[PDB]
Amino acid sequence: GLFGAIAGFIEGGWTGMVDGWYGYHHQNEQGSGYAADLKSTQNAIDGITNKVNSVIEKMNTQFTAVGKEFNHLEKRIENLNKKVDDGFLDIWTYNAELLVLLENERTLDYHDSNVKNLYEKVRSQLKNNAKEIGNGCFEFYHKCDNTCMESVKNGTYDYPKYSEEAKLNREEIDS
Amino acid sequence: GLFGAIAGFIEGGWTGMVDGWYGYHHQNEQGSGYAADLKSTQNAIDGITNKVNSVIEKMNTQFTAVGKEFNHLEKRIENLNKKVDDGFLDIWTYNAELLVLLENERTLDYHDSNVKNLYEKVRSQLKNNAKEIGNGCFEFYHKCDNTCMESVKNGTYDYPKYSEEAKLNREEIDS
Amino acid sequence: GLFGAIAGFIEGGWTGMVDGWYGYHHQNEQGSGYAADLKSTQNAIDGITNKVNSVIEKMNTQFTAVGKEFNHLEKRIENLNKKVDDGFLDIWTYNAELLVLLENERTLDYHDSNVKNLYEKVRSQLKNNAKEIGNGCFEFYHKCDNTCMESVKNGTYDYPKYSEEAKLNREEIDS
Amino acid sequence: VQLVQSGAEVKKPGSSVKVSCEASGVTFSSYAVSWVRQAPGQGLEWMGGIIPIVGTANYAQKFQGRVTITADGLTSTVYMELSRLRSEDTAVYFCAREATWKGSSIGVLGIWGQGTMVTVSASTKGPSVFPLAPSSKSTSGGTAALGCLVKDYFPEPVTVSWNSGALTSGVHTFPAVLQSSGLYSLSSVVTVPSSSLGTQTYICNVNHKPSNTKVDKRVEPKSC
Amino acid sequence: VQLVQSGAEVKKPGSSVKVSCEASGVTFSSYAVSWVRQAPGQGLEWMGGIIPIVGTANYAQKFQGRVTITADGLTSTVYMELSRLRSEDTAVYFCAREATWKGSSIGVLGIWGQGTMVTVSASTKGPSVFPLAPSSKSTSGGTAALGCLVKDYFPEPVTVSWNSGALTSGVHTFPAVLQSSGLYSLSSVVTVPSSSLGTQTYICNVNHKPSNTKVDKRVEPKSC
Amino acid sequence: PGDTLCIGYHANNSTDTVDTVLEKNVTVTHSVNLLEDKHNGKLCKLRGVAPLHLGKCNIAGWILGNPECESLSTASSWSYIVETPSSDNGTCYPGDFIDYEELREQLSS
Amino acid sequence: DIQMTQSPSSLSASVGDRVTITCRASQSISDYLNWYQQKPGKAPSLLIFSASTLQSGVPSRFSGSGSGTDFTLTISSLQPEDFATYYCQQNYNTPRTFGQGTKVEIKRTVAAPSVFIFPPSDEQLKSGTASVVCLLNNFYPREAKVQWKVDNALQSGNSQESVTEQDSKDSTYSLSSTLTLSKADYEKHKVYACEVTHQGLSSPVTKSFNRGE
Amino acid sequence: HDCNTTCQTPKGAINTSLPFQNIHPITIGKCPKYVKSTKLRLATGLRNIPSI
Ligand SMILES: *[C@@H]1O[C@H](CO)[C@@H](O[C@@H]2O[C@H](CO)[C@@H](O[C@@H]3O[C@H](CO)[C@@H](O)[C@H](O)[C@@H]3O)[C@H](O)[C@H]2NC(C)=O)[C@H](O)[C@H]1NC(C)=O
Ligand SMILES: *[C@@H]1O[C@H](CO)[C@@H](O[C@@H]2O[C@H](CO)[C@@H](O[C@@H]3O[C@H](CO)[C@@H](O)[C@H](O)[C@@H]3O)[C@H](O)[C@H]2NC(C)=O)[C@H](O)[C@H]1NC(C)=O
Ligand SMILES: *[C@@H]1O[C@H](CO)[C@@H](O[C@@H]2O[C@H](CO)[C@@H](O[C@@H]3O[C@H](CO)[C@@H](O)[C@H](O)[C@@H]3O)[C@H](O)[C@H]2NC(C)=O)[C@H](O)[C@H]1NC(C)=O
Ligand SMILES: *[C@@H]1O[C@H](CO)[C@@H](O[C@@H]2O[C@H](CO)[C@@H](O)[C@H](O)[C@H]2NC(C)=O)[C@H](O)[C@H]1NC(C)=O
Ligand SMILES: *[C@@H]1O[C@H](CO)[C@@H](O[C@@H]2O[C@H](CO)[C@@H](O)[C@H](O)[C@H]2NC(C)=O)[C@H](O)[C@H]1NC(C)=O
Ligand SMILES: *[C@@H]1O[C@H](CO)[C@@H](O[C@@H]2O[C@H](CO)[C@@H](O)[C@H](O)[C@H]2NC(C)=O)[C@H](O)[C@H]1NC(C)=O
Repeated sequence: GLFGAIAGFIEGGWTGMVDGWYGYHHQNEQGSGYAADLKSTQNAIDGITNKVNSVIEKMNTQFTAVGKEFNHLEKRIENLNKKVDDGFLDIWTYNAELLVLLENERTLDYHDSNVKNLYEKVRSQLKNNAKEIGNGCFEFYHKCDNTCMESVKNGTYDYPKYSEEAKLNREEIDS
Repeated sequence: GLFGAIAGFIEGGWTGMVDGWYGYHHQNEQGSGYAADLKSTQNAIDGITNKVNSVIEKMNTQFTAVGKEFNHLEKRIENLNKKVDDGFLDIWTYNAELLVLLENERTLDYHDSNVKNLYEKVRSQLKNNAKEIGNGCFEFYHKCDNTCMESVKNGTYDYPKYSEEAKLNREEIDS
Repeated sequence: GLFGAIAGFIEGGWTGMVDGWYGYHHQNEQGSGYAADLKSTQNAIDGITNKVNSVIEKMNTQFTAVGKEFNHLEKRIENLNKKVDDGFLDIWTYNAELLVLLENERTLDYHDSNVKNLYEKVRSQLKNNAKEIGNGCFEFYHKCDNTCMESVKNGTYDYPKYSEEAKLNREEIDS
Repeated sequence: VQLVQSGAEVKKPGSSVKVSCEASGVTFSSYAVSWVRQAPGQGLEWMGGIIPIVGTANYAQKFQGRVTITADGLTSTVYMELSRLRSEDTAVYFCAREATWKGSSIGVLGIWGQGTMVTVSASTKGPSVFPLAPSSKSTSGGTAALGCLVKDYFPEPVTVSWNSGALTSGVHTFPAVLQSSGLYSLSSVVTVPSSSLGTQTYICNVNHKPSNTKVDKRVEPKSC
Repeated sequence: VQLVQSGAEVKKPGSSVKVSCEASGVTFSSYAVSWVRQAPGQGLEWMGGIIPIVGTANYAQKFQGRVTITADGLTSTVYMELSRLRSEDTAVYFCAREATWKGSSIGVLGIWGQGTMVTVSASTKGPSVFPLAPSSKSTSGGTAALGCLVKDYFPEPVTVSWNSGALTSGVHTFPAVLQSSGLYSLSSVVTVPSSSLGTQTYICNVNHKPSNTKVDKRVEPKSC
Repeated sequence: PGDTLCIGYHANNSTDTVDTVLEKNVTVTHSVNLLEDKHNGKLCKLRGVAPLHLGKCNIAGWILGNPECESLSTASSWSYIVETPSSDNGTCYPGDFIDYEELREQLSS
Repeated sequence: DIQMTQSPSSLSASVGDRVTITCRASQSISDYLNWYQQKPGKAPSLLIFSASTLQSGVPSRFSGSGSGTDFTLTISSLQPEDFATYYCQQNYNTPRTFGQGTKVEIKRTVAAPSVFIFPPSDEQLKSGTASVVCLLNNFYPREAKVQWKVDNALQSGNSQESVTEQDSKDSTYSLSSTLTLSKADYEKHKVYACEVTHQGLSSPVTKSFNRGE
Repeated sequence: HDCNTTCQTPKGAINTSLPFQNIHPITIGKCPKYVKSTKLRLATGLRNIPSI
């Protein structure tokens, strides 16, 4: 969408990832599996709850005014009452429909941004030590055990630690 | 703008590109010319039509209420009628102006996002086989015929197919 | 946030940068210091002024209508007057609160976008001649004097001019 | 939503025709609308379309400079105007909103109108209905076939009924043909039991509105 | 905002209990709400929570299949229902909105309810209050200690007062214990001056509401 | 080949659809409805107190004491007044009720 | 699952001195930790979230620190209002888990326990059981050792203890130990003794009584 | 009938669990806003794209 990740360069979702909104799938010698990214999921849940709260909290239930009754010599004020009732109804009906449409578009873009930001954080870390193979996936030029995988999911990944390894494998296929 | 492509790193538009909103200009041995990108243009046209529909479809024409007449002993209800008419007018006038301003900003950003996403798709494909020369243009390190050009405009471009070629020309100027 | 730069890959702000909203900090043989980016700051100030104007300019002060008085045989029109007053108040109160919340979110995203766009402009220029060391900072592989620094802050930086230098230092640590 | 088109029209060659296409309960819409014509017995043919958000109209090359597809501002009504009609322009014309359940869909015609028959003709020639006598050579398996021959008529349509609509079983109305002379001719035939040639008399009620020719021809079983 | 919970309840084992938790001046809210119980004298224990924006409820494994945390649409009231109660379920139950001054905060309980005491019991055994005579061996430093012994009662609580609430200085009510036989017992002791054993008479007012046992035992200074 | 780390998002068995400004009938993993569209089809008692049903009488007949409104004599408390559209009894003796509408609004409180 | 272990389980401190309570998690949880305070009979209240951020409405003397596995709630100066069990909780995953709790208590001068022994009542001996009560009254610190000796023989697995909270004015503890046996076993022995060991006692102090008296 | 509710409308009784209702403009009691809309659904999750 607006950020090109969801239904973009990451074509589809992960039905097998049930414990979070965004995150990772890994595969190495120890094992594989989907794992939710806590930080992005936790913040996004707070944001959407705030967004829903900011729409409904001020929509407190109220006491509807009495339906007025008018006689045959009160058509003018009867029509004025009808104009008042119709005027308010049109505004709330039009605004509520339009507001939800606009909000829903931002909600999807918000999820799109969070995926893209999550992808960029990993890409900014690995650099030459991994190959971007599309669909939001990275192929390492070095062995990355379970401990190494969490460092990427942490913002801690040590590029020089695996640089000497990854450099040799990279230039091996480069030659 | 919000995504940095239109009036950003792609400074200006293409007057000679008349058949679409976004797309490409190519140049090789076979020939040159502008060509519209169907997928991005087609989706964007649907989105803007939906956006315009979501604003005007619920703005159905209505029957305006009768302009009331009051006598000299009806000033209070005359003023109430005036308050009702002025109250509705201010809300619709203020909202319609503000809504269009906000919508127009998103429309331009939407076009900006689509250009940036289109540029990223090409950049994600070519990788080392082409040189980013700014203004949204790519210079290939290999010969790219008409058939090759459409593969880039398709999401199919074969990096290994031209990798051996492009690698030699790249390191030739690199040395 | 929505663009991942502010409170994202650029963790914090610069209290020592008092003359602008966005910009750079440099360090070389001649000296160091923070310097504001005029173009981005100047445009953003215009945008926010336009945004604030587009909200308040149409909110001109008006003459409030007379508070009506009704007798004991005028409860129906008294309630209608109360319905009119309460109806307008709820709409303006709900809309103004909601509009400011939505506008404030876009204002922060707007600042986030401008930082990200500013960072991309520098990154698009330097290419292999500098190393991306995170937190929005670049480490050059060549000496960049005061004159060189302004070229980066201008869109003029000459990659081939320092390429031969930067190439040797890059491959020196690469080997 | 329902698209409702203007009624059928008759026009002489060289004139101009305008067809309307309105939507229901919309007032204002920006959906793109395409027009498609269908010549009798042929397939669909795309004439053009209008995209209100860009304010332009695209047309097929074979109609360029001759057809205009217009819309009144942002109203849902879309008008198709064809100029310099010919006999080959006689067809059923459809309007279609380019929307689906996914919203606007610029290239697919989700909802169609009822069609608008436009017939171009400058001559109304009355038909001649000629009997097809049920001879014994036309009797086989206990049943005898008989019919009528409609000849020398331009333009369509002609409606043939049997026994003033009473006989509907076995009535076969063959579609019209275009002869080398430029007119139309069809044959309506029915199959009847052999033991009815004397008791029940068979007629063919043939109508041709453009020429105002109503004829009723009796078949002659009798003998040779 | 203030969370207000339903009142204390008594239930027999094997039944089901439902607790409400409402917010003030909200009507509609989407804040996530967690429930935490506290057994007498123990720490906090997280039972579960509901996240309205995703429409699901997460629970601790030890309560899964036995507790349901529900909310009526988008209203702020959140209900916690526990089934098949046991004596180990007797605790104080808290509801907490997961919000701070920063807005919704999914993992931290910013605002808490007042608590809801739930006691599970199917037997009300009346206590026996036995005197603790202030002997001379229980006299030291010019003061003599004396008290009463509460024995054979289930369930809590029992309230002990001295001199019908007149004596409050030196009154020490030791917390109840759980004996091997499965009942409760505590001792209430007071320290009094030695030159008051004859003038002022000391009683212990002991209450046990579940068994409806009200007893007043006098201490016996007298002699040996 | 080499070890792989991917980035992706959630999917489930949700058929919930929402409309946006650029697209319609978008399927989303989670959503919240805001619109109530269901009623029980019965006139209930608001806040415990039962409504005052006037039967075959309008407010005039009830407040005046038309003999067809006989059952309406134990009136002590009500949440709201129910009038049927076909209530035709009211003022059996022909005449005009003065400020009838203001009386109805007065009785609404 | 993540387990949170607080330390110490209880501590004593004066008014105004710095108080340092720690909290450790099984695995790394970044700064997804909160702190709470719970006065007796009162619902707990939030003090710190995100392991540093301070909830609105609580004073600045409370401070949070730590990132990773070990965390520290630091009270720069101790005040009488800040007397309650303090709990730490993680919000890194589900289920959320608390610590066992850390109680903070007023520090006072050492006080010797006043030991009172009580023979079982005559109304008690008419039912078939026997309870002998040893009272430790107004002593500090809480740590104490009570041993029951019958005919100069140590008693095991027949007594229970009950401690009273630190009294609000004298700031001392009260302990009661009850020796429960049957009447049949009560009449086969003569000497009943309660041995009390405390910091304020140079030697264990024993109060004894005979069955007939 | 013998039913309780907190919002009453001429054609029935409605729940007040949601901020909007489209059943009838006339209500008595603490009631949600009446609108003419047939659907008002706020998205909270992502676009749902299972195995394709
Ligand atoms: C669509 O997917 C949802 C999940 O989001 C399905 O609801 C799930 O239904 C299963 C049983 O069909 C529940 O499994 C149960 O889990 C508990 C522990 O949580 C366990 O003790 C039980 O033995 C059982 O395995 C699951 O909890 C439940 N999840 C939720 C969030 O409600 C739903 O059935 C699916 N709809 C379909 C397939 O039509
Ligand atoms: C209470 O309301 C009932 C109807 O709900 C009243 O019954 C109506 O009584 C009037 C008076 O007689 C009837 O009007 C007469 O009807 C006959 C036959 O149609 C006609 O010949 C006369 O010219 C006159 O119109 C009326 O038909 C009858 N039924 C209705 C209206 O359905 C009843 O009288 C009321 N009781 C009161 C006001 O005390
Ligand atoms: C609609 O709600 C009302 C209000 O709660 C119900 O009336 C209540 O019905 C319950 C159960 O039948 C009873 O409650 C009792 O109230 C007395 C005092 O009135 C109190 O001392 C008791 O402890 C108990 O709470 C009683 O009949 C009545 N109570 C009140 C306060 O109104 C009514 O039954 C409900 N109707 C339906 C159809 O749900
Ligand atoms: C979104 O989808 C719904 C359901 O698929 C569409 O509503 C249907 O519309 C068709 C005609 O277009 C009717 O035949 C169905 O009965 C409708 N079903 C329901 C449940 O309403 C709706 O039109 C779609 N939205 C848009 C903008 O096209
Ligand atoms: C934003 O911060 C303000 C001030 O910190 C919060 O208002 C305070 O709310 C608490 C209770 O939550 C009161 O005890 C304070 O007296 C309030 N102070 C002021 C100045 O209003 C406000 O609640 C916060 N916003 C949200 C959404 O939580
Ligand atoms: C008002 O809400 C109640 C529940 O709060 C609705 O009653 C429930 O409806 C469900 C629908 O799945 C049925 O299983 C039962 O009839 C009820 N269950 C429970 C647990 O109460 C009631 O239908 C609603 N009334 C409306 C919307 O008019």
